[PDB]
Amino acid sequence: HSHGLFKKLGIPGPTPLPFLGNILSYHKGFCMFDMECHKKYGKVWGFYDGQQPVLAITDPDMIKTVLVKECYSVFTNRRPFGPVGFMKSAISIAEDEEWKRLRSLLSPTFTSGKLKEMVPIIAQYGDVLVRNLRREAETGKPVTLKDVFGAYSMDVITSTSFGVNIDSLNNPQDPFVENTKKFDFLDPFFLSITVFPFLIPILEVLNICVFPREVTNFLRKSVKRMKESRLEDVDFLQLMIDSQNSHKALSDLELVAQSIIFIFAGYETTSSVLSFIMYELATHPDVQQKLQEEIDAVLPNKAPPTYDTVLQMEYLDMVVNETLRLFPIAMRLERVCKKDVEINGMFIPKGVVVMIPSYALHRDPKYWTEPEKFLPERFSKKNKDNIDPYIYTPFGSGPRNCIGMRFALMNMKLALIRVLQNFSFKPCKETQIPLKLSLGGLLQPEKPVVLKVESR
Amino acid sequence: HSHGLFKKLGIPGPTPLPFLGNILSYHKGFCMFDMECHKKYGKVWGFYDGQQPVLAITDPDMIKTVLVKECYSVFTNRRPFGPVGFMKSAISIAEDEEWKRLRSLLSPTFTSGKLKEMVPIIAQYGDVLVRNLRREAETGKPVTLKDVFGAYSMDVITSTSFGVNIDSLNNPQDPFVENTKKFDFLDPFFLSITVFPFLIPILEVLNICVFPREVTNFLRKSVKRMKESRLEDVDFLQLMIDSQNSHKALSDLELVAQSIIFIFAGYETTSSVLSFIMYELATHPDVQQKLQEEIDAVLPNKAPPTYDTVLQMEYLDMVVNETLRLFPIAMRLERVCKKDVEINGMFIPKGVVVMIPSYALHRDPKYWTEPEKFLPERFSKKNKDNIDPYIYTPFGSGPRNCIGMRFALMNMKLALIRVLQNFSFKPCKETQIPLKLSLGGLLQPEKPVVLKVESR
Ligand code: HEM
Ligand code: HEM
Ligand SMILES: CC(C)(C)OC(=O)N[C@H](CSC[C@@H](Nc1ccccc1)C(=O)NCc1cccnc1)Cc1c[nH]c2ccccc12
Ligand SMILES: CC(C)(C)OC(=O)N[C@H](CSC[C@@H](Nc1ccccc1)C(=O)NCc1cccnc1)Cc1c[nH]c2ccccc12
Repeated sequence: HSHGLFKKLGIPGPTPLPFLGNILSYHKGFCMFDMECHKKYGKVWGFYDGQQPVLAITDPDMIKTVLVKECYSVFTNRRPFGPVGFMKSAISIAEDEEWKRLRSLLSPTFTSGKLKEMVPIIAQYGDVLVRNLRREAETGKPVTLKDVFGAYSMDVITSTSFGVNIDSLNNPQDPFVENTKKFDFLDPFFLSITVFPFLIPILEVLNICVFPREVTNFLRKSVKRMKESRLEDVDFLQLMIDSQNSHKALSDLELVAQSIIFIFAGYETTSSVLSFIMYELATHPDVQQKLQEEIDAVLPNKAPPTYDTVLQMEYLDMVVNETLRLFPIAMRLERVCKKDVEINGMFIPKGVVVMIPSYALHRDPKYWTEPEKFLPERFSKKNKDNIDPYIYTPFGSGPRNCIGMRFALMNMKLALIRVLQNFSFKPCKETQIPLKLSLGGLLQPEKPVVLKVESR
Repeated sequence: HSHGLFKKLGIPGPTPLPFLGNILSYHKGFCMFDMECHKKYGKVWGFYDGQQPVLAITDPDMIKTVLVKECYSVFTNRRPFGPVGFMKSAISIAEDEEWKRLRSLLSPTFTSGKLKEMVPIIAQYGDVLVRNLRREAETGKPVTLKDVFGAYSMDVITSTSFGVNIDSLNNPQDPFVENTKKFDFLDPFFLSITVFPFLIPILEVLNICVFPREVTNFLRKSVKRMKESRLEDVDFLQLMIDSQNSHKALSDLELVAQSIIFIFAGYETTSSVLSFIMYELATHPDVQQKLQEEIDAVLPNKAPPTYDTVLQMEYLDMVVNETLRLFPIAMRLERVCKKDVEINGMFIPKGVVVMIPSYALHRDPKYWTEPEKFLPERFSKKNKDNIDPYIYTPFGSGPRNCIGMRFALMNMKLALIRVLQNFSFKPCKETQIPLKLSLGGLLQPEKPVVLKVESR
């Protein structure tokens, strides 16, 4: 029906089947399709997620236009997603003037000023991590990183965001811990979404929420207790409540929505990435040692890390940066074109979803040498300059980039510094080498990362 | 020529003489003209500063529209002022997109976060004040407040904004001190401006600057030394340099311009107001004692004040608030209407300067009882609620309000707490009672405030 679009424009792509579009091509997962598409077709191509035209662009002047130059005018929202229900107000979801309000009202949550105030707390759980890690290191049992990293990152969220302090590895079943741990695209549901996006309004009317209709009701209330327990008697909720004291302040259920996408991401990104990094440290043993040295020449005597010294560790930075090059958990960035528009000499008509294929661009040999080896020296202050910030985009770019970037980078670095101060990480046999990525829809490993840990 | 405007609109006012407009009416100073005009004419009137129509509005729904609701759309800039030269870029001066850039790029200079970081410094000079005050208190010589307060506030600026630490009362002639101390409306010049505003372009072409063409050249350079002396080896300049590291960063001479209007205001407002307050404490002896008690029940043993406890002193707040009611150093707020527009049912045509007569409204019996007595209980948490924030406007309102409000309130409170911890202030004979305001163009006293100081 609407499949003629790129045939007209003179824009190339894979021919789309009726109804499906090009979705059968995701049997290899988004990343492989993107990569293949980049090389078969070059710098611009089109496909159809159902009847939804998606235009993939790989020019960094053009990417800059979409992510930064013309964000407010044309390319302000991401792809409609559903059913959400009361999570329509979550910032990552919200659109246009509702977004801009929330982004403003939630921006100073992550300033150098407030990020630095959170450092002492994100400390006390790095220590909890060591002790939970040493019990697995004096008992030579290979360690599922995501698990031990998960509970750590989880401990950081509840703390950085509500107060609630839990040894979540130890209290894996505390009511605040169950809820919070709780399929995403490429699975039985969202493929149907993309083929039956007309069926989304069906469920919105049904209180059916992708976020299960129960985890929400736990934290909706648990907040308005906390709300009514410190009021009256440092974290994200606190920082959000003071802000509803221009625009229109912050409504009550809008607060619970932003908390949820804060609890995710702080959990699943931070812990997912720390395992990609630790897998990389194990499989490239020289880098781990180089880092363990710098960690120690800044913080001698296994010294506890601080704000200013974490930004002082450069090899630490380069390692994180390079792990994210190889695993940009986002994979793609996306904005809905809201007007007939022409950027850098190309007509983009209304409603086209515009897509930047991060994962593919991070592995493009046209910009990276040996792009699949793990080469942390790419990010040296010698070579960091020669890197197009519109090709390397692990946090997006522009006014709709990741709001948690600074906190995310600091969360993970405070982990590694503590964790590399006391242990070293060797591979095991059941350790997956080389790591295989999930054929699914998420930048996650086929098999969880298991490594051997050793006390120093 | 253009004097028919309010005669048409059906808007009332004093009939304007040719060329002059209504300026001869300023022989009683703006405030008295505003007050008289409010009572002769009511809620809306017009006059002509030369050929410049000025519409004075006293309705707080309408004031809110002009200062907050429609700031960005219609009422975004203040009255053209000149000649300025390179001070065209100073934020208080700049217009529209240049302003909004600078206001954004200079906003997080004054956050709770950064304001709190400045508290320890604004301390060490409160102490310098005591010792400079005790030399005048063990030597019973009546004290010119503006002088001792001036050097204090001056000490705070150079410190809060560059580093340079001077005992300016002691070093009254240090090169950084002379410059920085350096007629404003109602004097031989600006009256000619308002009658010959066509002659402003004349001087702009002449490097003639109201800011003398020399003080600027001192600080322009003194900065690019400091710029090139900490780079590389907490204050306003530092906070401004890190910010040029969306929009278009911060250009180099734009930095010097914002520094100048920072050095003023931090000097002349802070010290001007502290003398209005201390004059008031002397002439109303009961309030001074009430305050000296609360200052001591928060900070016992002449304890040094801190951030959180300054916001804890409520009678301190009420006193400042009420002094500003009686002396709003601004007197008037103003915005240039940039479109034919209709707010709250009144046509305002392009180019009309829109004026809110703060001083008059703070003394309006229609909103204030005994509005001229000094009654600090007006601002009690019992009665503070019954106060239209669009009548009481010592810092303006809305997106173009005073950016230094929080710092100003905290600067002055840290002064009074220290100064009232060690001294009490009695009037003298040559002390002007009742204070007379300058017939001139500035909210300043006819005669400087002299009081008797006594050690405790
Ligand atoms: C390694 C950690 C993380 C990575 C790689 C990451 C990556 C991203 C990316 C690529 C985007 C979209 C950028 C764009 O569209 O241009 C994004 C958005 C976002 N991220 Fe993160 N993120 C991380 C962690 C976090 C954390 C800890 C938070 C904390 C709450 C957070 C909050 C958000 C939000 C709210 C958005 C939506 C931005 C918006 O739509 O306004 N992220 N993230
Ligand atoms: C008792 C102290 C002060 C009072 C009563 C005061 C009052 C005001 C008022 C009424 C305005 C205009 C508001 C409006 O147009 O709606 C203003 C503007 C401004 N004030 Fe203050 N002010 C004070 C101190 C300061 C201080 C210490 C600074 C520090 C640098 C400062 C910086 C500014 C700036 C930059 C503007 C221009 C705002 C703009 O045009 O964007 N002020 N002040
Ligand atoms: C942004 C549109 C409207 C197109 O659809 C999405 O909302 N997005 C998708 C689906 S639900 C996003 C939500 N997830 C979440 C999942 C379970 C429980 C609670 C929340 C979210 O905001 N998590 C924050 C986050 C995650 C990763 C990195 N940083 C921040 C997922 C998504 C993939 N990458 C993103 C980048 C930004 C925003 C969303 C996503
Ligand atoms: C705002 C327009 C463009 C209409 O003309 C002015 O720029 N304004 C007038 C004249 S020069 C403003 C400048 N003074 C200054 C004087 C000598 C040396 C350096 C700077 C300024 O910005 N000082 C900051 C300030 C002063 C008082 C309270 N807070 C902040 C003066 C003026 C009276 N009340 C204001 C309120 C806001 C901005 C300016 C003024």
